[PDB]
Amino acid sequence: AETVSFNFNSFSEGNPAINFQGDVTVLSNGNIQLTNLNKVNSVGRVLYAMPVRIWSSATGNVASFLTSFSFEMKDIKDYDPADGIIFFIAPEDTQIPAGSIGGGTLGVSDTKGAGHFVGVEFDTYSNSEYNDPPTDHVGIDVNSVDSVKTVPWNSVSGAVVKVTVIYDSSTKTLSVAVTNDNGDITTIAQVVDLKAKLPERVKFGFSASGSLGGRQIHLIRSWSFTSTLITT
Amino acid sequence: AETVSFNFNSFSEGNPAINFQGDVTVLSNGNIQLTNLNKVNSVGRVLYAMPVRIWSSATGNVASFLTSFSFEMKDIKDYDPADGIIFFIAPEDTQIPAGSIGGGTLGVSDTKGAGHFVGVEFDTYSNSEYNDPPTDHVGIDVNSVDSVKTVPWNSVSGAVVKVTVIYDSSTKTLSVAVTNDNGDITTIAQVVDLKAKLPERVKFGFSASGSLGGRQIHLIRSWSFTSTLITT
Amino acid sequence: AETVSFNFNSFSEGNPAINFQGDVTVLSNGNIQLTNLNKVNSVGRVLYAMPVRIWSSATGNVASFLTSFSFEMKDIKDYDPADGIIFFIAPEDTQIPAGSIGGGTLGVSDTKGAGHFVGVEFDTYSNSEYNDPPTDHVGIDVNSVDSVKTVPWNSVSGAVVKVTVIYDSSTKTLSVAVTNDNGDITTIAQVVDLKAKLPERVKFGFSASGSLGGRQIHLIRSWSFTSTLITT
Amino acid sequence: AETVSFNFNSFSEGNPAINFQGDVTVLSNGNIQLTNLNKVNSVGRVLYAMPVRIWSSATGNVASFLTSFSFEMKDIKDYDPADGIIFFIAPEDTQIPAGSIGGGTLGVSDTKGAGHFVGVEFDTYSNSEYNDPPTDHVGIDVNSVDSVKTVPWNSVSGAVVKVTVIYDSSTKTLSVAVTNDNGDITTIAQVVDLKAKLPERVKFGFSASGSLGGRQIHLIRSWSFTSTLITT
Ligand SMILES: CC(=O)N[C@@H]1[C@@H](O)[C@H](O[C@@H]2O[C@H](CO)[C@H](O)[C@H](O)[C@H]2O)[C@@H](CO)O[C@@H]1O
Ligand SMILES: CC(=O)N[C@@H]1[C@@H](O)[C@H](O[C@@H]2O[C@H](CO)[C@H](O)[C@H](O)[C@H]2O)[C@@H](CO)O[C@@H]1O
Ligand SMILES: CC(=O)N[C@@H]1[C@@H](O)[C@H](O[C@@H]2O[C@H](CO)[C@H](O)[C@H](O)[C@H]2O)[C@@H](CO)O[C@@H]1O
Ligand SMILES: CC(=O)N[C@@H]1[C@@H](O)[C@H](O[C@@H]2O[C@H](CO)[C@H](O)[C@H](O)[C@H]2O)[C@@H](CO)O[C@@H]1O
Ligand SMILES: [Ca+2]
Ligand SMILES: [Ca+2]
Ligand SMILES: [Ca+2]
Ligand SMILES: [Ca+2]
Ligand SMILES: [Mn+2]
Ligand SMILES: [Mn+2]
Ligand SMILES: [Mn+2]
Ligand SMILES: [Mn+2]
Repeated sequence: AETVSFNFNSFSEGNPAINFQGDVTVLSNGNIQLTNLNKVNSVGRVLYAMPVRIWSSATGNVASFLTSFSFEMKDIKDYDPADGIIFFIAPEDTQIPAGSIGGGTLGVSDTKGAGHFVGVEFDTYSNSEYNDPPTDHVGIDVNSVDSVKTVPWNSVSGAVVKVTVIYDSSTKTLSVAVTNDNGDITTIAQVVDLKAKLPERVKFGFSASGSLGGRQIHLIRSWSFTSTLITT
Repeated sequence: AETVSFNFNSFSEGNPAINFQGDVTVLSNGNIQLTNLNKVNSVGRVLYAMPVRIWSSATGNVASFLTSFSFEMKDIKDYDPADGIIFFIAPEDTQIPAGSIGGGTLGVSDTKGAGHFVGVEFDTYSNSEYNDPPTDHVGIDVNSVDSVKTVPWNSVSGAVVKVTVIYDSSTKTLSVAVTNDNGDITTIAQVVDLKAKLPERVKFGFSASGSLGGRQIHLIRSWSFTSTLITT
Repeated sequence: AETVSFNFNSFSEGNPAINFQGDVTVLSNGNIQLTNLNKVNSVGRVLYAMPVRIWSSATGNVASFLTSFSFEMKDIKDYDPADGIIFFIAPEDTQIPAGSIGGGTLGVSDTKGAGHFVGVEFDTYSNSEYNDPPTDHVGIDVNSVDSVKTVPWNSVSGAVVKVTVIYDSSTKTLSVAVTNDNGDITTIAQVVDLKAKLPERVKFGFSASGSLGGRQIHLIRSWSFTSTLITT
Repeated sequence: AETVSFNFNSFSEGNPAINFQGDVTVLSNGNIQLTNLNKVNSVGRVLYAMPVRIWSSATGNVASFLTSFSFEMKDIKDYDPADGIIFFIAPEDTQIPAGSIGGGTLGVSDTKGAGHFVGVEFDTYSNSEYNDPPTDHVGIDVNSVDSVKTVPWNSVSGAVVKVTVIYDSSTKTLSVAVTNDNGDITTIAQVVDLKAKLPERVKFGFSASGSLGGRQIHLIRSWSFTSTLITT
């Protein structure tokens, strides 16, 4: 079995294991702040430096993975708390879209909301152009921010949210369990064929963004990950 | 929302929140030992005392849950390491089958391997009578120990195993992530309609068993659980 | 070469290869519980029955050794989690100090913290009388519980900790590597001359203790050992 | 704390986590064969793809590490069993020396035996030009194959050897424990200042080589590694 596993309880600038793209910043307390509160259309993304081989062309096997992380979003004054965070899986050469407008693209797609990635979003702003639900929500995105499936949710300012994600290679099911701070859990599951949507080697990470009038603190506090590919 | 959540880092024998059935015994270190090493066809089960309402007849809503626990199985001399542990969901009036032969029934079914429950088994012995796979395995059981679906696994004596289970009400998907001792993860998922297989109120718990020649240490070390039923 | 090697994956009460002193008790799962949770100044120790010859008077040779074990400490209610575990090397006639007060003496020293032994401690309580650091720590003790050298550490209740110790005869260096639950490793090393501090034949083992208000579960789960003395 | 940890029980071609350099080959059983038995001056090296940051320029902290691996060397007919294996730590841009003559350079140094690396060698051939001891031996190399310190050892054809290495940041002590096939352990320790000899980011790996007349099977069977840098 081919297994990749890591665990970050705090992050630091200068760690070869992590790739920073955009307005990312590592705070003194170990937290990663994804966007710059003073920039227009700010976009920040952090990825695990090492590419993970999620499926094999030789055997046709797809890996299963278990990951869990925790974030926090907080309101800053005079601005609309937007736009949110997205845990994504993209090709190994992934870069922030060329003329990114930040905002509702969450830093992973273009103006129409298209991109090459699969991910779980925690959207705090309703962009009608992307057919966003009228409330905050968690959604599964497959090559687009016009979510394949969404579930109502509620982002609480200053609250530490915990998430657990399991992807079963067999059923190709991606399930998410979000534990809010009030104790209640929110779940969403969807069948996604990683092998048909992504290349053999990909990179996992987080991305967040804002606009001109929408800005808020997007923090990543911890992240653990484990994937196992059955080699034959 | 109607939420039920508990967390046990250690168990104790005078806890009204726990029901002991069979040869269960609480060791001095807080662990629960499910079977009696010196009893033939030994069977032991532990259940959360309070019935959890998983579905409503009024709204037709089914609850979503997130639970994780860790156990350890260890070999004892001169005996075949058998038969295994099962995390199960059963009617609130659940009792050890009358005249249980222990062994391959895992303490939840009758001689043919039938019963009323839904669970995830960690089977360490191949019972051809229940169509068991030729290796150790994790399986999803629905009213029978002839698993609806199994995945090969490997039970390491004296190793602490961690499991995480997520059941998404919408897709009715039950997914399991088992983190072995060597870091490798094993997963299995299956669509199970709790509302059609179980009553409105059920009890969650664990069960293990042995035979005449098959006996081993079955321990439960910790258990956290959280379920949320949307009431409206 | 004169080599002594053994490996315990589980312990049992009628084993002539093991000496039990004090409140030691072997649980049904194979684990050794060093202290009695109901006794006031409780002290329990377990030693390998056979004396190991660590140095020759003939050829001034000292033995090199590689050992690794794993333990678990857990909080019990209403009591301060104290006092800790110590892996020690002592004269073959070693016995629990006469009139031992348990507590910060860790079962190996007198009231002032003096004794005849060398060992690695995993201290979970700061005894100012022994100049203990203000946090949990691992320390190297040479004839006293006022550690020659300490390193900060963190004891996690119910966590299985693994340790590996290497003593290099040439450099007389004792180095320890503690693998926390967390994945993080802690190390400490110190030059200790076994030949000048201990006699030719010694006994290896573990010891733990508690006080009136300080009590917790001290468990030893496994232990392998190999020593080689060059004879020529 | 910044921790990096991985565990390989078997290797595979096409794993992004591993860099193959030279005549390396992944056998069908999962073992890595470092040298080509049919090539003159054969050299093969395998490295962990991701650079590990061993020390910080910010806080003058150095990381501690614990690693253990197992190898096997086997005689092939008509050839001198040479030249050995070396576990090394080198700059992230490390490549096989231009114009390497294999043989006694072990694939990490030039003709004089100089290079930029720190490692532990398991030398099976006495090269007088590098002041090699007259017998097989384990040695600690610091920027040269003219070992800083060596200890006699004995390579047994077809025997699986296990090694454990601990580097304690504080004392800057590197200690090695080699468990031979017959149960006897061999140890060697040396104070090495990684911060003064190596850059902030390095790569860990293995290297082996042969000559025209000296060739043998050099295999790597498993490898686990964990390093922790105190960030603060
Ligand atoms: C100066 C100003 O008026 N700018 C806003 C833009 O910020 C706005 O874009 C959206 O803003 C919200 C937050 O208010 C979200 O971030 C959303 O994703 C953005 O699309 C655009 C469109 O409303 O219009 C005004 O210019
Ligand atoms: C004395 C002896 O040989 N008895 C065995 C039984 O223990 C055995 O029952 C099975 O035993 C295995 C372990 O070996 C499992 O526990 C299984 O569930 C049991 O059914 C029966 C049937 O094989 O036959 C021999 O008696
Ligand atoms: C009931 C109670 O308060 N008793 C305590 C003692 O337990 C205590 O002894 C020390 O206790 C700590 C744990 O809190 C360590 O075990 C220490 O080694 C013991 O000396 C004594 C002295 O502080 O006094 C109060 O009784
Ligand atoms: C055909 C033959 O005679 N070749 C040898 C060389 O192999 C030899 O090189 C050394 O070989 C030994 C093993 O016998 C080791 O691999 C050593 O490191 C090599 O230097 C050279 C020098 O002895 O000369 C003869 O050609
Ligand atoms: Ca949006
Ligand atoms: Ca079975
Ligand atoms: Ca103390
Ligand atoms: Ca040589
Ligand atoms: Mn959305
Ligand atoms: Mn089965
Ligand atoms: Mn101390
Ligand atoms: Mn050499």
